[PDB]
Amino acid sequence: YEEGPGKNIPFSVENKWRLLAMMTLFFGSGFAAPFFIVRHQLLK
Amino acid sequence: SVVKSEDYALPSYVDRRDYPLPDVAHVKNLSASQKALKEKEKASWSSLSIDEKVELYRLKFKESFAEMNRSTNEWKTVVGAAMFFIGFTALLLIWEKHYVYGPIPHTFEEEWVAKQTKRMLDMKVAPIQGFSAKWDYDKNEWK
Amino acid sequence: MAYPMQLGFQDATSPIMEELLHFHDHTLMIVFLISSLVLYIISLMLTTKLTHTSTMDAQEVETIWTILPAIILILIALPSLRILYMMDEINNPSLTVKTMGHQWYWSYEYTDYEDLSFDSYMIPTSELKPGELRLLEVDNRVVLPMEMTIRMLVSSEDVLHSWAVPSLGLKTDAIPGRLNQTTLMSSRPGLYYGQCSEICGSNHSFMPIVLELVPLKYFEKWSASML
Amino acid sequence: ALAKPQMRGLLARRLRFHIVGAFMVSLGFATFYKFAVAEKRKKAYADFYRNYDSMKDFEEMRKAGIFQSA
Amino acid sequence: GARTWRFLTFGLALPSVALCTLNSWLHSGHRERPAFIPYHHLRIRTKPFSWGDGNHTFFHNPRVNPLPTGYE
Amino acid sequence: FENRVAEKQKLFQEDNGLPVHLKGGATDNILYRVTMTLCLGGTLYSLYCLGWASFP
Amino acid sequence: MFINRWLFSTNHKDIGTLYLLFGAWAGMVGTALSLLIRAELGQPGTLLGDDQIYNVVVTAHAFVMIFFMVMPIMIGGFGNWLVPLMIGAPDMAFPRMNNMSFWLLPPSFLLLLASSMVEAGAGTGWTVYPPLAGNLAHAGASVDLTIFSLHLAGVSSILGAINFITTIINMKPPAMSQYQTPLFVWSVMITAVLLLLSLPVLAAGITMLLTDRNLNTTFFDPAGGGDPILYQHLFWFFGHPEVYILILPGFGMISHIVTYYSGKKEPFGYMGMVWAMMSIGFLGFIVWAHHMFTVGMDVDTRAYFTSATMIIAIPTGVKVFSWLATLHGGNIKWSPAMMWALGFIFLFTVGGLTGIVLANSSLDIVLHDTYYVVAHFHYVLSMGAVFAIMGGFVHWFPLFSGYTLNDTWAKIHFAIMFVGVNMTFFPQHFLGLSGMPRRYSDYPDAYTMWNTISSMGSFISLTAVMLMVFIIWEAFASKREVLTVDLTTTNLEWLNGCPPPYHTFEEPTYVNL
Amino acid sequence: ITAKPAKTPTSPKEQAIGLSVTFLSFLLPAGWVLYHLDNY
Amino acid sequence: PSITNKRIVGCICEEDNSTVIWFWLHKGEAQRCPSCGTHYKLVP
Amino acid sequence: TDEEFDARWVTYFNKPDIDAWELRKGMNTLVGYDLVPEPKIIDAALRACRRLNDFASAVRILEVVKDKAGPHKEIYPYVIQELRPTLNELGISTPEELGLDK
Amino acid sequence: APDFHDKYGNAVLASGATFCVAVWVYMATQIGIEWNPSPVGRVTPKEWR
Ligand code: HEA
Ligand code: HEA
Ligand SMILES: CCCCC/C=C/C/C=C/C/C=C/C/C=C\CCCC(=O)O[C@H](COC(=O)CCCCCCCCCCCCCCCCC)COP(=O)(O)OCCN
Ligand SMILES: CCCCCC/C=C\CCCCCCCCCC(=O)O[C@H](COC(=O)CCCCCCCCCCCCCCC)COP(=O)(O)OC[C@@H](O)CO
Ligand SMILES: CCCCCCCCCCO[C@@H]1O[C@H](CO)[C@@H](O[C@H]2O[C@H](CO)[C@@H](O)[C@H](O)[C@H]2O)[C@H](O)[C@H]1O
Ligand SMILES: CCCCCCCCCCO[C@@H]1O[C@H](CO)[C@@H](O[C@H]2O[C@H](CO)[C@@H](O)[C@H](O)[C@H]2O)[C@H](O)[C@H]1O
Ligand SMILES: CCCCCCCCCCO[C@@H]1O[C@H](CO)[C@@H](O[C@H]2O[C@H](CO)[C@@H](O)[C@H](O)[C@H]2O)[C@H](O)[C@H]1O
Ligand SMILES: C[C@H](CCC(=O)O)[C@H]1CC[C@H]2[C@@H]3[C@H](O)C[C@@H]4C[C@H](O)CC[C@]4(C)[C@H]3C[C@H](O)[C@]12C
Ligand SMILES: C[C@H](CCC(=O)O)[C@H]1CC[C@H]2[C@@H]3[C@H](O)C[C@@H]4C[C@H](O)CC[C@]4(C)[C@H]3C[C@H](O)[C@]12C
Ligand code: CUA
Ligand SMILES: [Ca+2]
Ligand SMILES: [Cu+2]
Ligand SMILES: [Mg+2]
Ligand SMILES: [Zn+2]
Repeated sequence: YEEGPGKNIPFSVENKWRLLAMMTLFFGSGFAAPFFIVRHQLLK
Repeated sequence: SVVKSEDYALPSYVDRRDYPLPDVAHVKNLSASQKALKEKEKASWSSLSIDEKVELYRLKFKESFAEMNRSTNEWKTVVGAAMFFIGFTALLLIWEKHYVYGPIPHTFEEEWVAKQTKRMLDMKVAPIQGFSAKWDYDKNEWK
Repeated sequence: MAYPMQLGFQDATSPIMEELLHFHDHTLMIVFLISSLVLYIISLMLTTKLTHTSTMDAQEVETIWTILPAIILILIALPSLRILYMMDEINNPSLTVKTMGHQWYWSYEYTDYEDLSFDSYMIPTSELKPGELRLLEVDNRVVLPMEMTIRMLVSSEDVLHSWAVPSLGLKTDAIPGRLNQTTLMSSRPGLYYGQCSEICGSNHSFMPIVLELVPLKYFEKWSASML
Repeated sequence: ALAKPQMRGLLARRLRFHIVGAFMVSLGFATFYKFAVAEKRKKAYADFYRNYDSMKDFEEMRKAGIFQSA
Repeated sequence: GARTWRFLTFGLALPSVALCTLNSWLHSGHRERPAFIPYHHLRIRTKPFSWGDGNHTFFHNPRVNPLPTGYE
Repeated sequence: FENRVAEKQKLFQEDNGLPVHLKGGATDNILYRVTMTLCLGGTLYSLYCLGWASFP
Repeated sequence: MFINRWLFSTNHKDIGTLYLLFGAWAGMVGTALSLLIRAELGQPGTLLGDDQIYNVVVTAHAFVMIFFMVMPIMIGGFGNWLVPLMIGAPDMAFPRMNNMSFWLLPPSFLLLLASSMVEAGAGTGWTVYPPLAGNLAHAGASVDLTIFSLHLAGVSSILGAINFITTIINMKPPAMSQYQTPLFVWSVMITAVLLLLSLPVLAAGITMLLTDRNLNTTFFDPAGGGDPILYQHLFWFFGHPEVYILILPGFGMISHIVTYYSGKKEPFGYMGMVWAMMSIGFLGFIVWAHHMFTVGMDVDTRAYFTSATMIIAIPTGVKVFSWLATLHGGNIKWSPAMMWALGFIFLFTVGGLTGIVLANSSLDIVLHDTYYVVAHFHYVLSMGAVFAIMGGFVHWFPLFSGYTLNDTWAKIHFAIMFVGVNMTFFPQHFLGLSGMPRRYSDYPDAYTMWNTISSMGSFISLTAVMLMVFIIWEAFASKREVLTVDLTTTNLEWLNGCPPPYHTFEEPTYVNL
Repeated sequence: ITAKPAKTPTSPKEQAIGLSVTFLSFLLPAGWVLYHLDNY
Repeated sequence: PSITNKRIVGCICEEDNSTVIWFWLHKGEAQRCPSCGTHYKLVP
Repeated sequence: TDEEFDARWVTYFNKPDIDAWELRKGMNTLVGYDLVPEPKIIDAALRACRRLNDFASAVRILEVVKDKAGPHKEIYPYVIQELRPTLNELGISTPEELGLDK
Repeated sequence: APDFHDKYGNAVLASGATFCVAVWVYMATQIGIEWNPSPVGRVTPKEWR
């Protein structure tokens, strides 16, 4: 297995813009979820 | 002096006021002139020039106490930036008020509040300290 | 009831609530002093270039750190437990009233003499009369005699509720299959408000309590008129 | 020539001075709080009730139209 | 080890004793003695005791221990 | 019965780089594939069941 | 290789990393729930709906912040990363069981999000009291999905506790006694003992609730001779230890951070710190009925629970004073981590002291089920547990990643979060004293000013959370590699470099007697 | 701690892009839901 | 003893110290504990 | 007692064959105490620097005396005054004389 | 060599303070937020019955 900075993680940091997209999707999905659950409950 | 990742397990150089004499010299490799200066250091220090004494200090150490201990302007950036982001937060609250928050209940209308205030004074809400205590029932005005 | 920008407790309407205000004053002075001392000591530890980084002996100072807090806790516990046992003292009530929690309203039963019972529901916001309080008024108030020891018994016919009147120092959980007792004594006539204080579903926010405290003669005539 | 200054126990000296200062201040706050909050509260309740007429209070409330029962 | 049992002695056991000593020393006051009732199942005398006047128990306390005929 | 532990010690110590859950041979791979297929397929079915149960 | 490494891990560091990622994601969910709460409360009148959707949000907020953010970060994340490194161990005792503690959490979280999607949600409070949580007042699958969520989280933590206790007892260097392990290691051992004893009682109680809901048992149903109050005793027998489980690893991290940034080789009064944590752990089991002062228990029982609860202030004060004594004479480094730790000492003390106010059963009559309780627990959780997490994250990020944060951005982050959490929770004391109840979607008009300011606070905290994501991005984007770390002689977890190799302590440390 | 200079420096402009994208990733989806609450 | 050319030492400088002092011991001349000065020598 | 502490430290630095490791260990240990070292201790450490042909460490010792005094600005000038005969004898320039106070 | 704080700190502190005050004053006063202050010394009580 790869050792050292940027290699001991399950996500790539080879490209900072690809990483920004991945982090955006990751943290953004968690933050969005409750808003969409509330919407779902209100639409029943 | 170039510090390398692969030297992690070896004694290293630090500037710390609580560790004045670190484990290694700042500069280990010596030029011809620097070797001659370290030989000169074995004789009377009275014979060293001011420049030679400074050069010997700067081989042993990176920064002086005065340099390592200096104050910075970082506090201005931190406080200014914090106030900027707190300011940005008020934009989110303006957006929420405009697009999310509908009209408040009718019980906050000026006339409702005036009538509710009189009814609270008529039932003597908090007459010892909190509310009615602040009304002058003799003069019909706030104390 | 609470008023805008209120910082502390509702003014006391019962002697026990008075006792609780003075006990809170005593406790809060201690909370302020300890908070302030910790903040000050932090600021003192952080404002000197002088250093001392060698091993420091702990046992002498730990005596102070344990004994002084132990004394402070005793100085809180003594008046705390005096009040706890004062509320538990035998009193001899003149009247027993029952309240039953429901989803989402209170019923009241005054059955010492006659079968008097009724339901008490929040006045909807759209039906408030000018000067009335949003979410606090009810259609049928809990009329009670002032300056008299009343036994309140509290239960539920469905889920948990809790019957609270902050200005009298009251909060008694409403548990199905259980009859919980508290005592109520108002020093004053008037209207005293509270709100359901255990999560009970869709209209937990909307099942308030309004006591109406009047002279015994008025209470007797109201009682007769409600049969 | 400069006189010999105190060179030992400077941190300990500073701590002793400020911990005593903090005790002295704590005592002044306890006295101020006694006066400004605790005694003020005791006096507000004692003064309110000293000549309080519950029937007069009720009559005022009744005449203002507050009650369901009166 | 010894260090662990010393730690338990001073950090748990003796603090417990101190707390129970504080608790007892708070409820140490003398209780109001109960009315004397000459119950036949109490103050048993089938034979005189082998000390004093034969009618006093060994750790007789005049304040709280009545004789068969009542409080002294 | 006879003690065949030494024969299993030889099999499981063979220097073949296999992780212990596959080192018994082809039967281990089959049982692994059955287990992981039931787990992943059941998980997808549990998500379908949520989708269904999320609406009246 | 990716599957073998990240789905089939037997490595304490990678498993720690999985926990930190999980906890970070959970924190965003919990923050969004907190903002929905404060969006509703920030103006009088109804925004979202009646109390059902509101209390589904409140319930989920608590379960997410506790079970999915704090415990996974402190115990799964910092515990898995740091405990083996701090004792020189090559991994955990049960490195494959460790992986199952992690992988039980995504399914647990899925069951909680399923609970909120089906029917009308579980609008119960995180305490899940019957009969509101029963099959009449909460008919359908939501509460059963919540119970199963808690079962999977409980098994995760029970197996994790077995792993930590065994590792810490059994895998130290043979010369190292328990009294030569770092305070963070003690804090995890004690937390693990609390988990081992408390979670099975929760499991019994929520199993009884499940059978009342589905198998016609009546543990909590008076019609069958049951008692709703029995559920409360079983829940809180777990629940009070649970709050000590949430803070103890924080206390261990604060001891390391204050020592480190004071330039000290050691915390003040090590054995007193050990004594304090074991005393807090023990006393935490004998106080649970301070959550039940209004249910109708006997006066002598109320007097006991008041007194036993207050006793916890003594060992806790020893820790606070010992932190201050660790600062004393320090060469203070005003790092971002140190700022989190100093914020912790002060704000935790304030919340502990409002807990002492609540311990008084007579005053708790008026404060119970009010915002005073909400103010108390957010000082200790949102300014205590969270400040210890942020201090430990910024302190150890370079160990875990091999990269540095921007210290100026991290100080900005701290400043914004400090303002936001104080603006959010300080005014809730006033709401509590003046009688605003818990779990209300709407409030009488008098309570408007403090609810408005509190909600404005919550938006400042959201700004801090968004900035934290950016700050982590900027560190990975810039790739400033670590060169040297000070004080490795008293911080073993740093001595194998940044990040440490996959396998550390393949050759153990040499420690003689 | 000491560290190397950044291997892939992030300029002020790049930081403004990262900070902007990060904030929008939190704000736009919640904003859309809260804007449409009346419709739900 | 070591199977390589460096090993971590922890020095419990005095009996019952709670603080362990950690450092890499390298092949070559004996090194000293930076707290108590105790000598250690690697035997690879 | 103060005199016994000072005498132990003078003896430590006065050891003729003190090595570089011992010089560093001594100074790094001494600065952990709640005191600015007495001139007689600093004198012995500066003479150890001379036996070890280490001019730079002698200057660094003077800097850490100043640092240990914190806000007590009177201590360092007093210590330099008391050391002037030793500084003159060994040709040790103060940090101030070298510009290393900037 | 002046660092970021030497070059920009004064401008960051002045602009951040000015922006923060302006936007919070606007938010607090100009967009109809209901603060519900105390009626004490502010509201003239009016007949309600
Ligand atoms: C850990 C526990 C925790 C935390 C942190 C919080 C944080 C917050 N909580 Fe609370 N809350 C509870 C646990 C917590 N809460 C519980 C148990 C209840 C009672 C539930 C019930 O009544 O049943 C409750 C209830 C509760 C109420 C009362 C609701 C009511 O009675 O109707 C309110 C009201 O404002 C509130 C608001 C908030 C806000 C604004 C925050 C904010 O301060 C949050 C701000 C965001 C953060 C603090 C960051 C989070 C993320 C991380 C730390 C991840 C970091 C990433 C890495 C390290 C990589 N919460
Ligand atoms: C990390 C979380 C955490 C921690 C550590 C604590 C710690 C304490 N808590 Fe709290 N608590 C909660 C989280 C926490 N709590 C939660 C979530 C709830 C609500 C549950 C729900 O209903 O949903 C709650 C509820 C709760 C109640 C129930 C109130 C009610 O519902 O009516 C009480 C009652 O006694 C209590 C008390 C305490 C006490 C005495 C401490 C003590 O451990 C504090 C001790 C600390 C100090 C005292 C400060 C430092 C000490 C000094 C500086 C020494 C000098 C001090 C003195 C002499 C006093 N808390
Ligand atoms: C303080 C901590 C405890 C101290 C223990 C006791 C102290 C004194 C006596 C010592 C021996 C005790 C052993 C048990 C015997 C019987 C009674 C002892 C219990 C005692 O002391 O009881 C007292 C009575 O003693 C009495 O009668 C008289 C007691 C004296 C005469 C005892 C004679 C009987 C001996 C029997 C011997 C049998 C041995 C068995 C051997 C077995 C081998 C096969 C109680 O006082 P009281 O006033 O009634 O009530 C209190 C009112 N305020
Ligand atoms: C309503 C339905 C909800 C139910 C959800 C059920 C939850 C999860 C499904 C469980 C799947 C279990 C699969 C078997 C796990 C075996 C674990 C085991 O046996 O772990 C052992 C360690 O724990 C030990 O010993 C001692 C501990 C062994 C514990 C084993 C299994 C526990 C399962 C449930 C426990 C809950 C307890 C109930 C009381 C609250 C081995 O450790 P490893 O790291 O593997 O190896 C280490 C190597 O050196 C071995 O050579
Ligand atoms: C509402 C909560 C608010 C939180 C406020 C956060 C404020 C952040 C301040 C950052 O400002 C800097 O702080 C450094 C430390 O981080 C200072 O170091 C200087 O001063 C220190 C003395 O304490 C020395 O240790 C240093 O060597 C020295 O450079 C530096 O000059 C200063 O610009
Ligand atoms: C490796 C991948 C893992 C395999 C996944 C397999 C998923 C496919 C299962 C088939 O689905 C079934 O459909 C039935 C519809 O016929 C349902 O019947 C149930 O629902 C019926 C509704 O008509 C009722 O009659 C009865 O309750 C009952 O038969 C039953 O619930 C459901 O499971
Ligand atoms: C608590 C967390 C959230 C705090 C507040 C977040 C701040 C909001 C950020 C902006 O969110 C956006 O706001 C737009 C309006 O400003 C919406 O456009 C809406 O309105 C536009 C203008 O009327 C239309 O063009 C669009 O179609 C329509 O969706 C858009 O969807 C939404 O993403
Ligand atoms: C004996 C034990 C361990 C000592 C050691 O082996 O190093 C020490 C560690 C912490 C100590 C305790 C803590 O310092 C807290 C208390 C302090 C008081 O001054 C004495 C009782 C007190 C409860 C202490 C008793 C005892 O000295 C303890 C329990
Ligand atoms: C023949 C066989 C020898 C085992 C061996 O040494 O390999 C014997 C030894 C002990 C026997 C077992 C024990 O005697 C106990 C059981 C006795 C029952 O009568 C038959 C089954 C039973 C479970 C036996 C089966 C079998 O005959 C065993 C297993
Ligand atoms: Cu009834 Cu809440
Ligand atoms: Ca609202
Ligand atoms: Cu508790
Ligand atoms: Mg309750
Ligand atoms: Zn040593």
